[PDB]
Amino acid sequence: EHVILLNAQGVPTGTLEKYAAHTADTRLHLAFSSWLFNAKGQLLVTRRALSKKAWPGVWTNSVCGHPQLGESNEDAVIRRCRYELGVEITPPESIYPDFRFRATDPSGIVENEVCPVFAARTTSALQINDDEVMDYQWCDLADVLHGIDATPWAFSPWMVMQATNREARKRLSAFT
Amino acid sequence: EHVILLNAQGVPTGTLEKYAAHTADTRLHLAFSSWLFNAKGQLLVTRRALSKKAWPGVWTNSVCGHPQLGESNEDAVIRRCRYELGVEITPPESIYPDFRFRATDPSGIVENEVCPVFAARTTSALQINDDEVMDYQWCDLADVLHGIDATPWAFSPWMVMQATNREARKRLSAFTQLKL
Ligand SMILES: C[C@@H](CO)CCOP(=O)(O)OP(=O)(O)O
Ligand SMILES: C[C@H](CO)CCOP(=O)(O)OP(=O)(O)O
Ligand SMILES: [Mg+2]
Ligand SMILES: [Mg+2]
Ligand SMILES: [Mn+2]
Ligand SMILES: [Mn+2]
Repeated sequence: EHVILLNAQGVPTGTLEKYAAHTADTRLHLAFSSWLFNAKGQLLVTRRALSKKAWPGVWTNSVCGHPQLGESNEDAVIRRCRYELGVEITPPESIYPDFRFRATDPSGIVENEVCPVFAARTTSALQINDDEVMDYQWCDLADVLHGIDATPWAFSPWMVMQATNREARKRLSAFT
Repeated sequence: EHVILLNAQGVPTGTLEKYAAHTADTRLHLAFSSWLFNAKGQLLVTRRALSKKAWPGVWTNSVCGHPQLGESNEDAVIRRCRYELGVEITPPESIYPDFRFRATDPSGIVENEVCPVFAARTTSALQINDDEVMDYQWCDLADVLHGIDATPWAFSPWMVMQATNREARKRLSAFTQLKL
């Protein structure tokens, strides 16, 4: 498994092993972020396993990942939903297509990503992969947004950035 | 290091090495929890280190610990503030002396404690201890209380429980006053 390095423009220029790619000096690459809601309109929020290299133990939006060469964003989402959460989903829909960010985690591990954001509805029950998720909570978007507005530090930095993007917030608010 | 074992009532019966005491079947023991405010009245929120046996990587209030043999709870508070956060404090105030809590953490570790709660002001800069604390933030109490209300599952259960105790909460609020 790998990540896709991107030049100043979003042009793929090569790849790196996924583990070896996230360091104190992580280089720009391709990723995705996805927010999942069940049939009742609840948002799935997850807590990253303690073994994740970047932001271990941190509360975040439902599923995040790294598309592989030749893979569409939507397929990557479906893939990681299955892999991390054993869940089937409806076709992922665009909510923040130009999201990009760089941040540093408490141990100094950096993420540096072009990271289009999506949303989808689950169509099956979760089956948790504890190598990836250590905890999770089905909740009302509205409460999650309040939490994010009041104590952003309690959540991953990119979760906060996405939720406080005016357009992306409107679009998520329509999934409930 | 040890914990002080308490019987079915909060009466001490002996001691037990710290690590070995905290398992999936933790016996009742003495502990403390403290809420620290800077001069400006901001609350110090901290994140437990990933190496903590119980609730690693979790956001919680300022500092918690285990008094040792012959130690006042207040002394214990002063000591862990120094050890965990390197910080000097004013005399800790008792804000919830009867707090008691039992709970299992995300991997099955149990805390079962008599845990009086205190509040105090910091009087020095921080020197965070990375083997204890992996991250922190200085916050306005109102915000913290609003996040706890909106998403309580994102913080330690004992922070939520203490924060929603009416008397405790009013003490916390009193410490938000700016003090030179
Ligand atoms: C209320 C309990 C835990 O919730 C107090 C325990 O404090 P800890 O920090 O977990 O213990 P210690 O500081 O002694 O390692
Ligand atoms: C974190 C960037 C954007 O948020 C995407 C990567 O999310 P990860 O969960 O770290 O991806 P992976 O599951 O492949 O480890
Ligand atoms: Mg992921
Ligand atoms: Mg402690
Ligand atoms: Mn990445
Ligand atoms: Mn204990």
